[PDB]
Amino acid sequence: FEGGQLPLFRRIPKRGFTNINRKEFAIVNLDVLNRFEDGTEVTPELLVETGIIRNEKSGIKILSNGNIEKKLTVKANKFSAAAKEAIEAAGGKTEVI
Amino acid sequence: MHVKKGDKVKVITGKDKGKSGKVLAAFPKKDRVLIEGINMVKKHTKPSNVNPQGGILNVEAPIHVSNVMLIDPKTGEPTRVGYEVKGDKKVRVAK
RNA sequence: GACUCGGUGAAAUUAUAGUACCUGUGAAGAUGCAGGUUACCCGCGACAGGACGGAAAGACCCCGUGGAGCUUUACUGCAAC
RNA sequence: GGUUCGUGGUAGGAGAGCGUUCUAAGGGCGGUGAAGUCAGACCGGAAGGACUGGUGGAGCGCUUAGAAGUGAGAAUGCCGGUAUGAGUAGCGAAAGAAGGGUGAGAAUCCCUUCCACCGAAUAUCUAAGGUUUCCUGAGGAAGGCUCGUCCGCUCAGGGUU
RNA sequence: GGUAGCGGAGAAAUUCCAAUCGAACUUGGAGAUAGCUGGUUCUCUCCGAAAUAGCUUUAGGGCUAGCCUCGAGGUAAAGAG
RNA sequence: GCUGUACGUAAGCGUUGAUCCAGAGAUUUCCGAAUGGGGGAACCCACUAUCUUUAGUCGGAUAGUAUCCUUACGUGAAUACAUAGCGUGAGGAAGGCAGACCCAGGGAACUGAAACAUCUAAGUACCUGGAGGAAGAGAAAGAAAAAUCGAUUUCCUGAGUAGCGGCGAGCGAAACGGAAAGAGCCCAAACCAAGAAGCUUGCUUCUUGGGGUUGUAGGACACUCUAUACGGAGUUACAAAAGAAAGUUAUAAAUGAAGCGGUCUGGAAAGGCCCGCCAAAGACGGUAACAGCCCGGUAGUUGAAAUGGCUUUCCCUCCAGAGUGGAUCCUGAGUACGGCGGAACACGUGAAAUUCCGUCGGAAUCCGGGAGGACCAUCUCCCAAGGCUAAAUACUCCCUAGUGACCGAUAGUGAACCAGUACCGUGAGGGAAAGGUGAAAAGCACCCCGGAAGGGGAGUGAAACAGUUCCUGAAACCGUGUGCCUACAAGUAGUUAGAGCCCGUUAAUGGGUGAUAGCGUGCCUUUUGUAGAAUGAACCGGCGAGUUACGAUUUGUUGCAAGGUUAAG
Ligand SMILES: [K+]
Ligand SMILES: [K+]
Ligand SMILES: [K+]
Ligand SMILES: [K+]
Ligand SMILES: [K+]
Ligand SMILES: [K+]
Ligand SMILES: [K+]
Ligand SMILES: [Mg+2]
Ligand SMILES: [Mg+2]
Ligand SMILES: [Mg+2]
Ligand SMILES: [Mg+2]
Ligand SMILES: [Mg+2]
Ligand SMILES: [Mg+2]
Ligand SMILES: [Mg+2]
Ligand SMILES: [Mg+2]
Ligand SMILES: [Mg+2]
Ligand SMILES: [Mg+2]
Ligand SMILES: [Mg+2]
Ligand SMILES: [Mg+2]
Ligand SMILES: [Mg+2]
Ligand SMILES: [Mg+2]
Ligand SMILES: [Mg+2]
Ligand SMILES: [Mg+2]
Ligand SMILES: [Mg+2]
Ligand SMILES: [Mg+2]
Ligand SMILES: [Mg+2]
Ligand SMILES: [Mg+2]
Ligand SMILES: [Mg+2]
Ligand SMILES: [Mg+2]
Ligand SMILES: [Mg+2]
Ligand SMILES: [Mg+2]
Ligand SMILES: [Mg+2]
Ligand SMILES: [Mg+2]
Ligand SMILES: [Mg+2]
Ligand SMILES: [Mg+2]
Repeated sequence: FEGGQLPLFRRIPKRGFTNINRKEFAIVNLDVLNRFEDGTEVTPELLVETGIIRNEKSGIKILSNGNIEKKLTVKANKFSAAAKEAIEAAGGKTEVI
Repeated sequence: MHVKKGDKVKVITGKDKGKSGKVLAAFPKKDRVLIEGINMVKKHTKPSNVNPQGGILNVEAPIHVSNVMLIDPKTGEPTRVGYEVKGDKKVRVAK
């Protein structure tokens, strides 16, 4: 309240809409994936069992924030281009679930 | 009441401690006993239809039952009491 | 009635009070401050200038995005026709 | 423990504490006298805390923590008590007097006599209403605007065919 | 005996409806709401304002800023004379 | 031992077993729904039957007699059969509360939006009706989505999200998920049988029995196999009403260890000191003061004639269920939907799905029908218009046992006391105040003043400065007495200097008083500013104002740390 002066929110406009089929994905980085011995297989179930993840919100997504040092096969719902590149460059491989 | 009219009695506590006497009355509505020679007390009595002479009278007053202990009429010494059944008649027992 | 005697015995009020006057100052109208002037202590009956006296959170005035009652071609409605 | 600069303060911010009620634990005093209360010329920088003595006559402190119905001088505050005015206003329309008597006590009660008041009423009946206030015998705490030996007051017995 | 409150009665005055009537009394919603007044209880120590701008169906209210306090920061020490 | 609180005197009963306690019975005036009729509450007046008294009237007992609903039966009109109506009998209800919880009908405003009307407050308060111990809801015409789940309810979350909204103030879910608790069933209809009513006249159309109840559709109807009590189920739904027995529990009770230990204080010992003891018992309370060992009792162990409940057993009662076909037939009609008008769903007509009410219209009915937030198609899920259903949930006038960092008599219930009283009011209705002798009445014999009250002694008691508002007994307030000052003086009343006089202390550069001298316009509030001729307070005492729940944010602390933490349960 501002004394009958028009409030800030009433002097500016509404914006947008909430989508109903919105998909938000659990965000995994590369730094975590150094925890595993090379040549093994990473999965959603494994990442939950290890407590890295609790909520598979609408899926998993692996982002290239950081670095890996280790060869790995990874499988998830969506990857970023850069993280795919880094995984391959370490000799890893990628599957899309 | 563990003490009854007609009993012989020892006094545990009080100013009249160590003394003994008979039980002349009992009041279980108040847990008091009226005992001879114990708690004698001076009543300032105006004359009336009885005690028409009036005066200061020494008479016994009641004292509490817990201040009192029973005596076995055979030993003559004071005894805490239990209860047993003789035949089909409950009784009082010394111990 | 009031006044004195005898009996009985309230009230409104009340910050504490050993409660003068003039002139002045001061929230601009002082029993209470200043400076001067008067004034031994305690009461009784009478008067009412002041205590901006008592009573009644001014009824005048203004304010409140307070209220009630009334009016109408104010607005929106309702019954009834 | 030192040096330098400071140390008026409303609204208001910040901090450190005093004290009350209760709880837990530890450790205590207290019928050879607790809390409380009364008086004191003691203590601490403050809120406040001890000591002594009297009264009281059975419970209460201290320590460290914790929790709060937490500390009043004002609200034309609320309830209770007591003042002030103040021995004041008032004692509620009216004619009483004296003698005898009762009685601890009499303007006030009872009796007598004179006097005075109402008299289309201040009389006699009776509804409504009130509900024992009627009668008798005792009584005088309170009530009665004084008084009281009296009462429509208090007690106890009766009384309405 | 009848008429009862969004009502009734009025030879009509806002008159009367149990000492209340421009809309009874009581109980409840109800601790109505009150930008209004009043009040708000112990101590010390440090610091210490404002009564301005702007906007406001706003003017004795409020909001933001200016002014106070407390804490933490950061340095190419920026403040003051 | 007893004849209550409740003293008293009188008179009496009790071990040939009282008073008392528990269970079941009996009796239970009059009023009140109040019911034989009336009625101004607790009053009045009756009738019909049988009996009784009187010489007979008069009078007395006992039983029945309300209204409505349903049901039979009998009478019975206009009107002719008949129905209405009337009467009788068998059942049933009526009314009250616990100011609580829930279901429906009806339904505000104050307030908030810093006006206000949509909106909010709020489907709240209130009225009314129905109830029941819970109610309501409920066994998918569901929730959902590349995967399915399997009745309802309640809780945690989702989430203050999605969204609604003068898109303002504000209103605000649901599902998934996780838990408590768990349970599933019955009709209708086709179809068979009987009966009656129409003769719908060889067809219906109503009352009962069987049959059957559902979605990959199920059933009737055809067959096979079983089945007639083999076995199973049950009064908590699935049908309903009874009975016994056993055990357990509740409503009375019983038994129950150990110090009269010594000594000190003391009015009194339960306390101090020194010795012991018991403990499945050191709960509580009482007792002349603080008791495990004094009393009642507690732990423990026992027990109930009678009645009530629960759990089991028996009796009793009652019980066709699988399969394959699928000619045909059935599957909730004036509903389901739609229009109009309103409402409930978080959803304010908004694009407005879903549910409900009123009124208009008005389907298909299995190659059918609904929903998936307008709507269309496809897909998926599901069968409405009929009914029942425990448990988990909500509340507490009550009973039993118990608890409190709850009150402790201006508190705590309004009410610790004869309080919903006194009192106020015509009434509805409002509504107080008021606790404490003592361990024990031992409650002051007797004397004196006095008419009494009240005192002073005496005496009781530890104590009467504990004496019938009686533990303690503050302050305002009223007084008695006295050490110092005061009748030439004004002064917010004190302070500072200070003589003289008087005392002697928590002993310290002390106390009380103050001639006289200097200075000095209360407190609070609100104000630019108040001694203020502005406000408030008579005084004294008590009570009397930032708190709690949930959430946001920040600071500090602690723990773990790219981890941390669990909620319900
Ligand atoms: K005057
Ligand atoms: K003392
Ligand atoms: K009235
Ligand atoms: K039900
Ligand atoms: K005890
Ligand atoms: K709609
Ligand atoms: K569905
Ligand atoms: Mg504006
Ligand atoms: Mg005069
Ligand atoms: Mg005014
Ligand atoms: Mg300062
Ligand atoms: Mg308080
Ligand atoms: Mg005068
Ligand atoms: Mg006079
Ligand atoms: Mg005349
Ligand atoms: Mg008389
Ligand atoms: Mg008198
Ligand atoms: Mg006029
Ligand atoms: Mg309200
Ligand atoms: Mg109010
Ligand atoms: Mg300063
Ligand atoms: Mg408003
Ligand atoms: Mg004592
Ligand atoms: Mg539809
Ligand atoms: Mg519509
Ligand atoms: Mg709505
Ligand atoms: Mg319709
Ligand atoms: Mg859709
Ligand atoms: Mg008291
Ligand atoms: Mg009270
Ligand atoms: Mg006293
Ligand atoms: Mg002189
Ligand atoms: Mg003045
Ligand atoms: Mg005043
Ligand atoms: Mg006061």
